Amino acid sequence: SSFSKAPQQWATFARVWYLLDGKMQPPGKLAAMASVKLQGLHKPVYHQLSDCGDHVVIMNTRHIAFSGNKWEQKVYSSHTGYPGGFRQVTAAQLHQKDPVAIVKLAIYGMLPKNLHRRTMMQRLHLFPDEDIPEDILKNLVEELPQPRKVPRRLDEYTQEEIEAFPRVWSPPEDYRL
Amino acid sequence: FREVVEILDGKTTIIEGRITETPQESPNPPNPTGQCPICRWNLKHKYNYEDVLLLSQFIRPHGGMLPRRITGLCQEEHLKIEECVKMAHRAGLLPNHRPKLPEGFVPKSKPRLNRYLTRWSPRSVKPIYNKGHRWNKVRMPVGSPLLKDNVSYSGRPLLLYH
Amino acid sequence: FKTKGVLKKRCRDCYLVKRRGRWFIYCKTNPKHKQRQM
Amino acid sequence: GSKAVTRHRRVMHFERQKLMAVTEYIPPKPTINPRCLP
Amino acid sequence: TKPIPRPDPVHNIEETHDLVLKTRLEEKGEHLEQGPMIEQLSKMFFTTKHRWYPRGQYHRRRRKPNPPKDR
Amino acid sequence: EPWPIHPWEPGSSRVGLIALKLGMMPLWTKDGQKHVVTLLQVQDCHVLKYTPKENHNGRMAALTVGGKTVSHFHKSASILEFYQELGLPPKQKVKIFNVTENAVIKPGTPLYAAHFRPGQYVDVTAKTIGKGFQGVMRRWGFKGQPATHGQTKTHRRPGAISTGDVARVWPGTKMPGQLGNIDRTAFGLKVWRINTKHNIIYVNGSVPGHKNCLVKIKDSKLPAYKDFCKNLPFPTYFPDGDEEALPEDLYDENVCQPGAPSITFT
Amino acid sequence: RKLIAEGPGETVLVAEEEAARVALRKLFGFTENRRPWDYSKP
Amino acid sequence: VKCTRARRLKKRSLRTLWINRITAASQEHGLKYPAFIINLIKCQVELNRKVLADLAIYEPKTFKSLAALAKRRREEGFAAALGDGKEPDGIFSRVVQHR
Amino acid sequence: AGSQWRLQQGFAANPSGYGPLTELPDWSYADGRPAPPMKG
RNA sequence: CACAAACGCGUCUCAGAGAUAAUUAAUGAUUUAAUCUUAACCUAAUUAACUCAUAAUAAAUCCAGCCCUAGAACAGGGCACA
Ligand SMILES: [Mg+2]
Ligand SMILES: [Mg+2]
Ligand SMILES: [Mg+2]
Ligand SMILES: [Mg+2]
Ligand SMILES: [Mg+2]
Ligand SMILES: [Mg+2]
Ligand SMILES: [Mg+2]
Ligand SMILES: [Mg+2]
Ligand SMILES: [Mg+2]
Ligand SMILES: [Mg+2]
Ligand SMILES: [Mg+2]
Ligand SMILES: [Mg+2]
Ligand SMILES: [Zn+2]
Ligand SMILES: [Zn+2]
Repeated sequence: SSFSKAPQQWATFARVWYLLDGKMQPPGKLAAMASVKLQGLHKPVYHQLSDCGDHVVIMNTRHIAFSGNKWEQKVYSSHTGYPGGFRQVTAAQLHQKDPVAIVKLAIYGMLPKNLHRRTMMQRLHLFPDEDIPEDILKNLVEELPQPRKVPRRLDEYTQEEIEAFPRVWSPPEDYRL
Repeated sequence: FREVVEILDGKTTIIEGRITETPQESPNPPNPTGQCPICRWNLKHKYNYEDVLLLSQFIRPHGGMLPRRITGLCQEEHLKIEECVKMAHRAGLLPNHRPKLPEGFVPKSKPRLNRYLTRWSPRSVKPIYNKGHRWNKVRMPVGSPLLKDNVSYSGRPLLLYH
Repeated sequence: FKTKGVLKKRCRDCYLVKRRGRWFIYCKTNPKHKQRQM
Repeated sequence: GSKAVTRHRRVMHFERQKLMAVTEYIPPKPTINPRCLP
Repeated sequence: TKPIPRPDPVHNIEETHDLVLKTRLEEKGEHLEQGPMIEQLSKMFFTTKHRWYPRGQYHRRRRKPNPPKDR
Repeated sequence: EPWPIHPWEPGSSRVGLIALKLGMMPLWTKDGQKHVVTLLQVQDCHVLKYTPKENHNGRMAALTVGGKTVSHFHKSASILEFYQELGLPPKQKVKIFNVTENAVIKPGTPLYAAHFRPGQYVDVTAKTIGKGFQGVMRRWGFKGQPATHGQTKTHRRPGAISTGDVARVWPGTKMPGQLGNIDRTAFGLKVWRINTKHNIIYVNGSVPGHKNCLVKIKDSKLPAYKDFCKNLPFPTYFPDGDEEALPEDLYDENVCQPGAPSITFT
Repeated sequence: RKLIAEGPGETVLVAEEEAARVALRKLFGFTENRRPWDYSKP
Repeated sequence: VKCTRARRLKKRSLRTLWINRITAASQEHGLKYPAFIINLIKCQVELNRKVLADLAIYEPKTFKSLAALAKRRREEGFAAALGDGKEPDGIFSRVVQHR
Repeated sequence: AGSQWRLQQGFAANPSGYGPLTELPDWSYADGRPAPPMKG
């Protein structure tokens, strides 16, 4: 509380590095909280003119999940400017080409349409897998919780839980499976 | 449970039926007065694709659905569970309920894209290139409409198309 | 094939199957009864 | 300015649309489904 | 809590002439072009390359010489 | 101190050379046809530096090759320092060849025109004859307007350039500009003759670029000619390895030699 | 093993100096949360 | 004209800034802004958005106390709604009249 | 906000309505003598 | 073609992988038969596009003057053999 002016300023406006796991998580729900952190809407000292913005490192990008049939229905359209250079790539094809591109475009879309968008994007780091350089790993402060609870498979369930779950119906002995 | 066994012994084929022990229903259901299984066990409007322990009880080992005349569900819940089983199978749950093919498991393919709450088949939907404007918007359907009657603790309706 | 909006069976051997997101009236005895739902 | 009776369904004024949406029919829903109720 | 890391290493020390060894750690200098320098600054501070470019006389003259200060 | 020589693999690639384009010559084939060959003289090819695979591309390593010798008095300080540490006089054209990891050669190794054998397909990269700021008819081949039917100051104009509704011109619009001074590559050029004494390669067809220019020669990367490096010297041609002098002219099985019985049909 | 003061800084040395300054201020009683000066008529 | 329009819009802009700051400091305590505001009103604590933002920026402990009070009021209301009993009343849910 | 709760409790929809936040005198002299009354 | 060059009417070269829409069959339940499956599992025959292997550029701070097959100017390549 009783700090000098310069250290108090540094502590108040210090930058923070957050971690975000992207395995089995929806891009929209990941990148919404990502955009919140990049803007700095989680700081009571936030202001549009101030440069309050934190770094976010998103890992496990290749293992992303889309709700519904978005993998085959969602498209991304770009144009090279030249005539006949208008391309529309499906979400699955775009993910197979560049895993980072999906989350990158989601964050770019939900970031504000001002000139600060490029500045806050330059503070964003996205990695397809759990391969982060040590120089970045040494900066991480905390890891944000996953926005979606990953459901377990049948084999991931414990045997005691399986026996605890009741059998709703009784199959007949004469039937064949 | 019955099993068909075939024995080949010198140009002779023996086909025999074998009856094994089967698990039975739990002794104490919450609502014994209901004839129908789920809505006598008080699971109506409670299950989902996430609930694998309930979906896996009546399905063939190769992922197939089981006849209603054998299961006993009321028709709405039979359809709901058929949709939920399809959704779970497409999402990637139930890993051991797949046919075993020693030949096709060596030639690996592209990694399985993670998905959930998928309604249609992955190989039957064409990408939407026009996507529509604000007033006329072609939505991506998410989840089955048969699951709109599930209990909503938050109270907000489930967005089936987004 | 014939692309139609309303499909009907022209003989008792036609069968209706949902494939590739559409409906298909397929006939083996008379192949001209092959109809595809647009 | 269109006539009182037309063929193009005569897209309706917003407050009348809201009135129709409010006054849409709501069927009576029982507490327990009587199919496999006793 | 974790202990404070301390990094103290002087690899420029020479047993022959410590007078030259002392200047061996101070004679380090480098000069780059505008483009590479701005790129290095942007990469180091995690910003864009357009912030480091200078401004014209019209904007440099209109800056407040004595801005108000609180506290 | 030679680097270890690795055995040839089917997925391997070979280093190229940088020759000097002398001129054009005729060359007749045993079937009576006449081809035109271009003369590429390997004056001074030396491996300058070697860049590892992971530090260059991650798939294939890079070997840097120098061309014809130039003077020390007109090169920069850094280039002269590099050639001083290398031990060789400065080169004019310095190029990079993408090679596999098993065909790497120690820097400072010379290369000779016998690196290519008679009967092979090579790719030729060079800056074409720069015609400068040329008009649209000579640059893109557009047809002009009629010369004398009343046309006023329009005989060579490009005419319309875009469409009225667009209210702009597309980035792919063809218009007058620079023409010629750009690096082009000719693919699948057959080699008929290898002169060992003067280090000359006779490559079939035209070679992009004016005469007496530096030319980057490499193997053909076309899918039909992908695996012809098997019979060829894999690392490079070492004249000291065989301890046997090659013939002055290495000929193809179809080239009609200057010493020939004046072939007649039967 | 009892925290008496804490301080932020750009580098570790500056942070340690600031922590020492904060501990010194707390010991001497000159703190931002101290009693304001008494301006009254006794 | 722009000066007058922006003088009119300054109140709205600063109110939105205060609301954003109150949110930030609220989800920093794991509480949403609407729930925090309604449960602070239910406790008859009439602190406006400007003062709430001031407390959030300069009084972290006081703001955490306010967030804890608002949360506790929220579980009190939820328990009252679940119970549906006139007799059981929460401690902080009591209403005091004017005096 | 919170207007319906205040209306149910009996207070005004606006905290400025007839509440002690506005009806009471917001300042007084240090001696304790009453301040001049407010125009509102 | 009365310049050493330009030019055609003259000469050289022009490519591998994935991917799909319509449409065929294997296995298999709901609907223990069958049924290519907006049921899964791997499937195989498959248009044009479209991306990717591959190819080109890809050695920073000497530049007064003189040439150039390099060029509007600015730039770029040469000036040790002889
Ligand atoms: Mg009218
Ligand atoms: Mg020219
Ligand atoms: Mg003409
Ligand atoms: Mg005229
Ligand atoms: Mg004329
Ligand atoms: Mg005229
Ligand atoms: Mg326009
Ligand atoms: Mg006002
Ligand atoms: Mg069957
Ligand atoms: Mg059949
Ligand atoms: Mg490429
Ligand atoms: Mg130069
Ligand atoms: Zn039922
Ligand atoms: Zn038929």
